[PDB]
Amino acid sequence: LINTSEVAKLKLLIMNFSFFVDSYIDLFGRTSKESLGTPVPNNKMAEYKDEIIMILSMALTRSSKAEVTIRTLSVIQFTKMIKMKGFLTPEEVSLIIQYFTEEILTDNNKNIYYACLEGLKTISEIYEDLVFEISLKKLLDLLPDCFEEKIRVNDEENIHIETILKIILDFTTSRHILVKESITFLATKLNRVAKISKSREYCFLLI
Amino acid sequence: GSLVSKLFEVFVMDISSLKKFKGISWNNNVKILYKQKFFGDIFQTLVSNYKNTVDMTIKCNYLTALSLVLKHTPSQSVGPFINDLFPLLLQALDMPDPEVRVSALETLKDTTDKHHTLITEHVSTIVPLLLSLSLPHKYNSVSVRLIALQLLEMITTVVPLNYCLSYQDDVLSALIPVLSDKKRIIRKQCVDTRQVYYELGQI
Amino acid sequence: GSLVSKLFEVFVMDISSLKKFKGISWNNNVKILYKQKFFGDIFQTLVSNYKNTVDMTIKCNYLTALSLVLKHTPSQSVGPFINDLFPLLLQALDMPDPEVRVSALETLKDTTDKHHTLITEHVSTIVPLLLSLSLPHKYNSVSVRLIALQLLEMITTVVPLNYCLSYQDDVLSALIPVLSDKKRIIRKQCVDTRQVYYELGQI
Repeated sequence: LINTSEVAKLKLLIMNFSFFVDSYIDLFGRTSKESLGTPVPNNKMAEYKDEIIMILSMALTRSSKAEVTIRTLSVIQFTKMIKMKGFLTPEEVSLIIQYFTEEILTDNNKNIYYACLEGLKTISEIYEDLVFEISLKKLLDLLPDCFEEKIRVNDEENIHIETILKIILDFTTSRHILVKESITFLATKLNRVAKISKSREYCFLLI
Repeated sequence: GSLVSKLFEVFVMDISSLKKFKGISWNNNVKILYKQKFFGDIFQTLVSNYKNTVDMTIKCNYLTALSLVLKHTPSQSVGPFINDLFPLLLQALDMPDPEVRVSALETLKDTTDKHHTLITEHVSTIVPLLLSLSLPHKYNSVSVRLIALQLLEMITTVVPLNYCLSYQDDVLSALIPVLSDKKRIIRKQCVDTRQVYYELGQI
Repeated sequence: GSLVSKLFEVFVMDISSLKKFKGISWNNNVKILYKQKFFGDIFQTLVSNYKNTVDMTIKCNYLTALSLVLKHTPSQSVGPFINDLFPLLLQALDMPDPEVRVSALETLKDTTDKHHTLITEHVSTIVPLLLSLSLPHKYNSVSVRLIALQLLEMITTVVPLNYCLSYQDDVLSALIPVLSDKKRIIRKQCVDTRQVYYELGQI
């Protein structure tokens, strides 16, 4: 467990951590929606929690876009570490949600794309308000006033106008707060793109 | 390179006017081995370049080129290239042209008939992609959805029951516009796909 | 009567809004047995009338009505009616709507799976009709030709080798626009149909 961005060293570190998360789980427990913040009394992984968080963060983000196995294992270990009962603060899962959303809008690589989708969906089923606040609201904000625009995620990488709709279709399938607020906001945007804009396919896709 | 990739299908196609037709013998300098040879000359470099590429454009070019080459060459005649093709094979399952769709669906059929380690290690990735293929879309024709049904059946047959039990409800749920679409062979085969998935999961 | 026959499909269709959906129980006076019952009330009289009719119009009406009823009712759920249905079943293989085409092709599939005396006595009649179905036409969609291929395979499997040997070359010759049409599942399955017909004839 030493900081490393090399594909081999970081990959072996992550696949090792994949067994220590399982040992920690078997020894202590897993998340419940009531135990989202409750930590276990004592362990040595808490002393190493900052190091594993940092190595996972640099394994997914602040990393090259060509990493398919590295980023897939990164989001997988992020999700597995989230799966522990209240051992990561809402700040940590917020950072993880932001990482997933940024790396899923930036890269089209369906490996990292669908792995980030899986991570975001698991966060949604284990953290309603967190995902709805960071990922869902941002994604609803990327879409503009007028239809048929380039959804500029950043200076260069952009997604389609229907990409937001597809992402909305992906999760919120079982998240009450997410799905209700999403229905409300999609109705709001339907009204807006019909009133201040003149579009048909966007209204059709939204409805 | 994008234009070259989208035009790169031309190298491998049928002619219907210049082959060694019965009767004529002075037709051309006909060589039937052009398809396979061209694949063996193209595929490898393409895949190496795709695994050595980052962005929207150039990777999309590599996928489109390799797909437009594999679409005209018979998939069962190109066997050694299948293993390195499996990544771009899985990549080619989401793009507008139903031609590359039918080609890549056929190629996964042949792969899962031959390869099983790739299928077992990549089922958790392929299954929702085939689900999106089976969903109605501006790019999913009724034939495309039918072929997604056929590949779903083939991969469920090849993959052991362990993973197939985990992927029964999604296929049963995300197929309702397929057994009720405009055509009915699509509907009949979606009914059959749903029934076979249900009987495989229940047993 | 012609307008009534062409509109007679309405009696048997899905609703998607009034069934005993999960959750709701006050939806309607739902009865799932409507389809089969309606078939049992319609088919018999229709067929008796068709065999008691002479002209273009009224016989076309009877064929269209029975076909539009059988298209929505599952073919395997209506078994006793198949025997008297076989004449109008063979009749329904040439008409514009690909809906009745897929329905009647499915019904011959089920019949030849169950009935064999009818198939053996009527193969010399059905085979060129399936050939015309497989031919490209303003009414033969690519899916329709694919289904004609599937029925050709099924009837060749069911009919003994004696008649099947006599109907190999026609299928091998009249399929060239099907393994070269716009779609490729049609092309792949026509290639497979041609190959299976050739291997069955040669053996």
